[PDB]
Amino acid sequence: AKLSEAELHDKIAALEEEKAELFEKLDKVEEEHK
Amino acid sequence: AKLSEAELHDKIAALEEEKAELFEKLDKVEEEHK
Amino acid sequence: SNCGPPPTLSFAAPMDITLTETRFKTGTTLKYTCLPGYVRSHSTQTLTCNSDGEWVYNTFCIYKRCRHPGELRNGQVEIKTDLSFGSQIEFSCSEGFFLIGSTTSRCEVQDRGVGWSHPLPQCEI
Amino acid sequence: SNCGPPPTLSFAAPMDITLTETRFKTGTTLKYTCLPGYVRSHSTQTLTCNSDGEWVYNTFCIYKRCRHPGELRNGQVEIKTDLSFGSQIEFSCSEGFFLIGSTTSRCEVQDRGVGWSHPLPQCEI
Repeated sequence: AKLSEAELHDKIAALEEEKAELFEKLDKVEEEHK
Repeated sequence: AKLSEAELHDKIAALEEEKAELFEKLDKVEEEHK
Repeated sequence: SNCGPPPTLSFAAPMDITLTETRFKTGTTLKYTCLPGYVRSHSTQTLTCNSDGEWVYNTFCIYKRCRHPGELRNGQVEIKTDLSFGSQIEFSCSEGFFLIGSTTSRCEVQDRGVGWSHPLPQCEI
Repeated sequence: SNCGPPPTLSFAAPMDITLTETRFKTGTTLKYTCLPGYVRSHSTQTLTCNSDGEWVYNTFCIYKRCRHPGELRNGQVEIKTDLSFGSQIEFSCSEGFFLIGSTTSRCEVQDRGVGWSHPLPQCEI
């Protein structure tokens, strides 16, 4: 029950690095499966 | 030069739906490549 | 070594609604998809029966979030926690105004996504 | 139909630093990786030579972001835009205090990621 403390900003950063990690996983899987 | 208007919140949502889309792409590629 | 029926998850449901034979060979994997109000947060949306006769899984879904509904003319939209499924926002009006309508709205299941339960009130006078 | 040397990107560099033979058969694809200060935002980090003898690509990187550096005792940390690579935050002190140090800090390349250029100042007296 606490409003996100504008660390909205840190969460956005983490989400973007996690997407980047997904992208790496995606082509590392797509490379060796080809 | 405008501070993100606490729509930090909308950005977090979009980033999470985009991750989910990546996850779908990942197993749809991983399924048909197997 | 074998499993009985899988536990029900609050965030996802099985994909096939098959016979659900009350017993499953060890190693069986069952596919799941997110329930309304939830979105995928992991690549593996499965339950698997391990050698101990137990179902193994991660929490592979998170809450969907509603879009911010925008400004309240002559009032204020207050976020209490976040805009996630199940969360509530609050409305108030400035000093010279009366609030007509609801003081709250909640992110709920709507259509195939998520939306606000109550429309924005009006601030009048 | 064939390409000359690829254009330089501000956000990424080629992966092999090979001879860079100034001419490339149509259809060639060259692999890239993000520069310091940038992170991947697309699955395809390539430049490809199309039938028109031109290099085709998307902006496949975005800015890295610095972590929020936390509170300033007896002062304020103000975000001006965001905490992305290249962005600046500002510091001030409350009425009864003098700011010793820098009034700003910038998200810059540090190590293999990104960090703040200046340490937080002190608010003293």
